[PDB]
Amino acid sequence: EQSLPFFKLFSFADKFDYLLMFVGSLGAIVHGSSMPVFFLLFGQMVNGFGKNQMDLHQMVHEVSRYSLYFVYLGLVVCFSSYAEIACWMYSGERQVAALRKKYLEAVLKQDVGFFDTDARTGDIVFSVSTDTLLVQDAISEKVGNFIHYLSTFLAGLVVGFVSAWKLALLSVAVIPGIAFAGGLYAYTLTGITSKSRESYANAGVIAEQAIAQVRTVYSYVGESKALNAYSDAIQYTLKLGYKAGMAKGLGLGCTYGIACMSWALVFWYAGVFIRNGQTDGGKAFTAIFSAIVGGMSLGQSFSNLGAFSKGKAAGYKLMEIINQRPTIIQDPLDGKCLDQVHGNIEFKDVTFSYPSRPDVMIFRNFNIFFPSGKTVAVVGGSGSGKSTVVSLIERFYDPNSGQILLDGVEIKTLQLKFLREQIGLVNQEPALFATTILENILYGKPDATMVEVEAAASAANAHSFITLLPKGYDTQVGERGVQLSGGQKQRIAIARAMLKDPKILLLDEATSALDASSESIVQEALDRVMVGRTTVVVAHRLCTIRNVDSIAVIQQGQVVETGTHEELIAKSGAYASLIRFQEMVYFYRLLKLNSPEWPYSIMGAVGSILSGFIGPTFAIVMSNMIEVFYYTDYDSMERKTKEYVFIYIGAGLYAVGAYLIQHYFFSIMGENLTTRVRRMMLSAILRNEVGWFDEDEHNSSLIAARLATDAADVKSAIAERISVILQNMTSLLTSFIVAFIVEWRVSLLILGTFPLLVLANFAQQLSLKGFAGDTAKAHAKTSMIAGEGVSNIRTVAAFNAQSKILSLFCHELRVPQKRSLYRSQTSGFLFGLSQLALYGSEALILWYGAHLVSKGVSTFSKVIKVFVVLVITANSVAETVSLAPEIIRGGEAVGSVFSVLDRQTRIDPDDADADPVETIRGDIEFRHVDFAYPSRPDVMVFRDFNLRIRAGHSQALVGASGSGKSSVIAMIERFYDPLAGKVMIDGKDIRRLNLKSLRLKIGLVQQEPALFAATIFDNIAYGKDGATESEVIDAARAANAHGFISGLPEGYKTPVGERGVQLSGGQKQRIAIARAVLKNPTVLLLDEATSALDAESECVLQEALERLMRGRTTVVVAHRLSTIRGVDCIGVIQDGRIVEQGSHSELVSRPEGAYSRLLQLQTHRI
Repeated sequence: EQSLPFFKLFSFADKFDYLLMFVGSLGAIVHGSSMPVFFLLFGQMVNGFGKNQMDLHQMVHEVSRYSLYFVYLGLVVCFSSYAEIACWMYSGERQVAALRKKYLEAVLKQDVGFFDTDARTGDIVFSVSTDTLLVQDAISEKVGNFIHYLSTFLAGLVVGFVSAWKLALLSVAVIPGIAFAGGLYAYTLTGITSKSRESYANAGVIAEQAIAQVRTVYSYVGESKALNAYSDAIQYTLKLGYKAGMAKGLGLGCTYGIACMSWALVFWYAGVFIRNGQTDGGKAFTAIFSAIVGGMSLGQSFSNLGAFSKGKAAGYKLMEIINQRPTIIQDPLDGKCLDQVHGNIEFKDVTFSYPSRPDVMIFRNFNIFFPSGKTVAVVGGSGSGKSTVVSLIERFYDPNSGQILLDGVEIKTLQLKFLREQIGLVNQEPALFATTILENILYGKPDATMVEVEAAASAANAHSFITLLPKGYDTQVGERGVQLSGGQKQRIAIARAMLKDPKILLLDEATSALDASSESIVQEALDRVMVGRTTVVVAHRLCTIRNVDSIAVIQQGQVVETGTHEELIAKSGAYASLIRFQEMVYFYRLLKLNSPEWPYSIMGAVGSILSGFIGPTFAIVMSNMIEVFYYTDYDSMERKTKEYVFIYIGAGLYAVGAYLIQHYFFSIMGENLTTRVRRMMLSAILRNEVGWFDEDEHNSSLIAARLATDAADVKSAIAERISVILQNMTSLLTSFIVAFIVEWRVSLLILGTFPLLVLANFAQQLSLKGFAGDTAKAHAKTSMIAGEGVSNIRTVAAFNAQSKILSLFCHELRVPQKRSLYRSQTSGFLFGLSQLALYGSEALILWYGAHLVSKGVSTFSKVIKVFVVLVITANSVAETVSLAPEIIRGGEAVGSVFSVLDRQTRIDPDDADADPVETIRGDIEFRHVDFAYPSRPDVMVFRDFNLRIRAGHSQALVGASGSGKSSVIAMIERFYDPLAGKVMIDGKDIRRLNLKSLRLKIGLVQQEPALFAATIFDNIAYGKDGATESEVIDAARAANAHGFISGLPEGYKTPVGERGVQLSGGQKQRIAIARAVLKNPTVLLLDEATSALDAESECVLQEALERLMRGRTTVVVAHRLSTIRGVDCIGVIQDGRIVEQGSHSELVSRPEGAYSRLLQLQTHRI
């Protein structure tokens, strides 16, 4: 993008802030250096403990000192960590707050030229909020984290290198081998996952189409073929899921095996060194662990880099507005001061063009004069948003051509604020910034009293009007309870204009809201303050411009003439037509749902139990190895070490043999459940009622997206967690049993202090993700003010209150800074206190153990075999607690999303014992039926409606341009339910019939060209499923669409729609006719595309539909004013009431009645 330079984000601090930077850096360095020191202390103490095996009166002597050393190290770590966290977080917060202050201060400094509604104004809110959050997070946490881990790296590397000079190279040699497997695993898993998430979409599009056109699929209901295709695709998805699970298991197993093999190698070769007379045991131990931890510290270190570059991208596109110079500003040394303002305006040859883009000329030689105290106004040729004529009054845009003067005095040399207080301006948008009404009134004049406010309200007819509220006249404009525009607020701005009392006040096209009492009243209120005002009103609508005694006629952009509307009627002035036109206007039964897979899962738990034994075995054997080194015979340790190396290689093979089994069998539990829950969920969705789809959020583009994520969430929520919990619990339980069997008198202290150790290890884990916690949860309150302010730049420019806005913004930052200041301490101190214990308890345990020997019964063993095999498991068990948010805090909603799985339907598709449907003549009667739109309950559509077909008469219905009649046909089919009334079919109500059979018998035609994703042959074949292609060809002949498909090379086999050919014209509806003739139903419905089908060749459509009704009497509902072929039935029904039960062929004789409103179009206005 640009330079995006670092070390430039740190350019807004002071001498009171750099000290925090230095203290934080020192703390991070100390922490990082301290982490590998503990290994050196442990190794030195182990060496000292072992070297005096038969010299009892040295244990306490050389153990108490190291206990003191441990407590010292704990204190140092506590203080360093607390200091680093507090200093870094507070400094970052302060820097970002200062940057926001400067940015918002500079935002209003420039003019509105940069501000246009071309998504730039929307861009500003985003580039404030998200950009500031990104910068803050990036610097304030990642810099400290990076420094800490780099220090850990360097200290570990140096302390490892200078121990023995030999074991370090071997220790570091094994790292690239592990990293190779670690990278290959990630690459293969990511590739397989990316490949997998493609087959599902192949039927996800089918599902999206199905829910997209539910109103059609219920007609000709198959509701099963789509489900079969969905199952077919989900089968392949299941296969790829099995493959992915098997690959993941095998990869993890082989990685752990290679790690175990490397451990065996390093231990054997170190042991070869041990009895070669070159080094001791404990120093080798600390060398190995220090080198490994130093090498591995880089893994979590460089990961902080990812945000850093983004921060640089955040650095630019911000602060760029800071150094932008506007056009004009109130220069203090202007030296201009005028009195006796009259309000004379002199424009000279004004021709302007929009700087954003050259376009049609705004004006040409526009040189009008405005006399003082008159009602002069101007109007454009077609409106064209000429309100900018007053913009030059406020001077948003500099005049390029000529010059502008006020009262014969040039407006440029004078100070900008001078003309501000000669300007009274109101904007069309009546709503204003969210603030209490009294403060909003105060913007007219700062030091205003209650008497002035009530006088202005009386002038604006607002006194005792807004008072009819529960609040004591302290409501806020932005409050949602007074969200009504113009109801009670009545455009407070005019009142505050009365508070300002400017020399000249300007208006706009505020009458667009309505023409009623309130705005008329404010109109004569404006006319009351018209004295001493050269008020100019510019509006696209010119109905209420009679009061203006000076109007200018301009159409091409050049001023033509001025005068009065009374004499403008001569020659029509190109204005008579305009005025004439204006006057003419949770886990309860998920496993129960998983019951069918009774096998393939218990073996998974067996594999988990078998795999959980790797940890304690490794710890026990390593402790035996660290014990055996102190044998002093220089013989017979070779056999023991060979046996221990063999057991390492056997265990390394065991992980490969176990993880594969576990993560292959659990893949079945994770995938079969998803495949069997998706189908059930979709089946439940399909059988829902129609009105459930009417909600905007309940969209066809939303249900499928929700389904895709929530189906996959179940596998993670209900399958992996069981395995993880079982593995960790069995590992811990085995470890404690081994500890107790080995020794009992020491384990009491460990079991007592275990919660503290696991708490410290848990805090170490949270240290990685950052202690900043949630952001913008309480930091967005100022951002909302900033975003709202930057929207109404034009409004804020009028009635200049930039200082007040800046003061409010400055005062609003007191909350987040205080919260961050509290958070820094309450996090750092607690973290330090926790980190003290993890090393303090070490001293207690080991001092007690050392005091046990030489005073009681124990040896060098049974004090390490109880220490190192419980510290490891205490470290391990922390992950179970760390996974708590996912199972309960995260899985309670996404894991329980199947509310649609058991939601009860309004109308029951699958009837139990409803009456069957036999050969039926199909006569429908309505008796006082009631209906309304479920989406809008406030709208009354049909009340006590009555309608009936006499005896098999071809009925035609008036359309009235489709004014709500489209529901009538939907009343015959079981789309919705009547509110109250009787819908009789064949002497019985429609509510007591097996709706599937009736749907098979109901005939209906849609008025949309959308169709399915299959080929055209399947499109015709959809109706009357299972029909031979011969009758399909016959129906194609009848529909007269053979030419429409023969031109295409593929003929009947061409795919149509998306990923296929596209056809134009209304022939697709004709294709639906081909479907209808396949049904040839005993009951049929018809409809026409109202105000949509503007294509020609409607005669073919009329002939085809006439051919459709040859064998059966049908009913037609259409908006077509002509081409009605119904017999003795026109049924003119309007206003939700029956007003005509006659015939069109005989209603022509009626001069007055329903025919008068029927004669509205019907003949000529076609």
